[PDB]
Amino acid sequence: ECRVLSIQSHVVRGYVGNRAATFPLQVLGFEVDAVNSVQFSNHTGYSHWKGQVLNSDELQELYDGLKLNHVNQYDYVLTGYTRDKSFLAMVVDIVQELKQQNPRLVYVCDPVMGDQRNGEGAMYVPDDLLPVYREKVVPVADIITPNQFEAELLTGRKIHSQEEALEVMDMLHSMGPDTVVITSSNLLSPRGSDYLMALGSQRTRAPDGSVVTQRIRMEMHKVDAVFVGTGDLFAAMLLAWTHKHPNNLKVACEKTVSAMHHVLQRTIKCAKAKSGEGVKPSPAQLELRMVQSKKDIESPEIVVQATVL
Amino acid sequence: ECRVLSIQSHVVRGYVGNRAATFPLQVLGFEVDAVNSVQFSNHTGYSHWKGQVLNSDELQELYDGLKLNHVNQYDYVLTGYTRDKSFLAMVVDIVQELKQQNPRLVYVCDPVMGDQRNGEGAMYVPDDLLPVYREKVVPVADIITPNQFEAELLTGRKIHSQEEALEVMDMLHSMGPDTVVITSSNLLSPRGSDYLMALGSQRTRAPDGSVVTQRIRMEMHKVDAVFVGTGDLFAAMLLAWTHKHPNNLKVACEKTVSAMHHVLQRTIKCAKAKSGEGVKPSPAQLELRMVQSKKDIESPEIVVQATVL
Ligand SMILES: Nc1ncnc2c1ncn2[C@@H]1O[C@H](COP(=O)(O)OP(=O)(O)CP(=O)(O)O)[C@@H](O)[C@H]1O
Ligand SMILES: Nc1ncnc2c1ncn2[C@@H]1O[C@H](COP(=O)(O)OP(=O)(O)CP(=O)(O)O)[C@@H](O)[C@H]1O
Ligand SMILES: Cc1ncc(CO)c(CN)c1O
Ligand SMILES: Cc1ncc(CO)c(CN)c1O
Ligand SMILES: [K+]
Ligand SMILES: [K+]
Ligand SMILES: [Zn+2]
Ligand SMILES: [Zn+2]
Repeated sequence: ECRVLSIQSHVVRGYVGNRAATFPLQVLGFEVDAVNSVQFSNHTGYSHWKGQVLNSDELQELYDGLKLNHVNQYDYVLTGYTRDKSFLAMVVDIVQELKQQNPRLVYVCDPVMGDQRNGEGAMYVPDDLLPVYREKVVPVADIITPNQFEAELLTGRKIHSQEEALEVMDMLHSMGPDTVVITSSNLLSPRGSDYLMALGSQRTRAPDGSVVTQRIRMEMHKVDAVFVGTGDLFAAMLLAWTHKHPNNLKVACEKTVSAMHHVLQRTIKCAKAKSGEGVKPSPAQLELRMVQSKKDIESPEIVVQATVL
Repeated sequence: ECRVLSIQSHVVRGYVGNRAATFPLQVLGFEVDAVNSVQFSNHTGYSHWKGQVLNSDELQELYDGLKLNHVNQYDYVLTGYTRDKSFLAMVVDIVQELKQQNPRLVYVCDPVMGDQRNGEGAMYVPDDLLPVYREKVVPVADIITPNQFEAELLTGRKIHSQEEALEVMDMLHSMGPDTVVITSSNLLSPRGSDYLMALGSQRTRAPDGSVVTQRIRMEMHKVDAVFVGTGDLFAAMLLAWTHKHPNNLKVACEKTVSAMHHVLQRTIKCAKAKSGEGVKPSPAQLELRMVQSKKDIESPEIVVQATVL
């Protein structure tokens, strides 16, 4: 009984968008209904790319489809990278109707807007999207996973310290989502530039109306390469694991990251093993070795440690 | 090193076409590049259905895509149900260019045209397709899996006996494919109406230019229900297994069928378990329990026996 309505992009080759969130969620037993928001030959990181996009009407046509056949009832709804403002809107209407359809509907949303680097950040999607995510989308999500950049954008506040971070996540919680995980930061991790720091924070409702707030910090070993898709693979698995541990933003993230590691490490290798001695791996060689990593996606060898508060 | 270019239909919900051939081929480690020939909400067997189709030009646009990025090199190419004559054509041009690209390119083709029943058969695709499959498509395929009906149509000859069958398969081999498996027949199996007979035949080239021809017969236990997708799931796995046993149309089919059984039996059950005591299962309940059957798709418990000649 695990149905997910993943609305994301599809590529014929490679792993990005729905191609990066389906296989996982399936080997881990989730019945994944996937709506391809676009179908391109490969991700836009390649030199060339040809494909088509689904517009707001078309997306609609499909929703209705599932309606007419009374099968528009899901547990989780997962979304990520979108370029059309109008499209994203539609997606909200849907998630809405869909929630009245099932109270315990968890909307896992990766507010994809852009990347940063010490301040030198910038959106890679139209700016007319920031308003929707902030005003329409985020308000209804129940689990968001933004960048440092992305979280800074939504909150309109820049992060300088870890404490400021935890306070930017609180501003998020006060936006709707009871789960917020800043998948990666520029903050120097207490273990050196070699690592990558990530921050998580979950809000639970106390039996007396009070507040309970767990917080964590996982430092992952960085990998020297430009990877396309990790944003999607992460959100998927997080959704998976946070289902097994409905109340352990700590336990989940641990598994979620560990696998991310296993995948990336096997990826970079096979990738490097195809350009050995003197050449930078092409984006066509850095694609995620998903299939080859199934073994880990299911039985993740926890090789990280969540630190509370 | 297992890349497949599966050109088939996609549904948001359910398992038919590419949704029925991808998950399998992946859990069994094949890097599957999937081109969705159409994207509908659910298969056309439901009361309603809404969706869009990819035309010949659009399909082209994607091929080129993989071209410009020099990644148009696959091992296997898998196709099935197509409704557009023009579309199928395109698909041949591609498979062609693609074969010059890699000699050992195996084109696995399921010549989907229609179903039969003692003679009362009829195509469920435009008749303007029979000519292409017979003249253009089949000539280039290296592994076809037709119906009794479908094989009768291609050969233009009706099957009455088992011997006539083996002779209809020979007429196929003489069309191109060195592998032909009539996935199911009306021929009474030597074990009663309760079973389903299927026939396989592989042509190998002898080291002296002579002829070697293995032949088999597997009787599978029938299941009392109308299942959509089994045609696709079969072709996938056959492609999988006939890769491990490049020369044992016997060994392969055994595994291919066994799993088909496991899937169908678990499917019918969960399906029946949702309409218990007095109601016929809806097509919305008969969908294939794919995810739930991964365990078998990989470790198929051989519960059948291939009979040579
Ligand atoms: N070069 C790298 N080294 C280590 N981990 C990396 C990595 N690239 C990605 N990751 C992993 O991917 C996850 C999310 O990555 P990140 O926070 O960079 O994504 P993002 O939101 O910028 C996504 P994208 O840019 O791909 O859309 C983290 O768990 C992180 O460990
Ligand atoms: N009702 C049933 N009972 C037993 N096996 C069945 C079945 N329906 C399908 N199968 C299995 O599916 C495989 C192919 O089925 P079949 O020959 O009926 O397909 P087909 O080419 O008519 C496909 P479709 O009509 O679904 O496109 C066989 O291996 C067969 O065992
Ligand atoms: C088409 C497409 N989809 C999804 C992503 C990332 O989630 C990328 C890479 N920007 C992409 O090019
Ligand atoms: C859209 C679609 N694709 C594929 C198939 C069978 O391979 C069906 C069922 N006819 C279907 O409706
Ligand atoms: K993120
Ligand atoms: K068939
Ligand atoms: Zn991202
Ligand atoms: Zn068929």
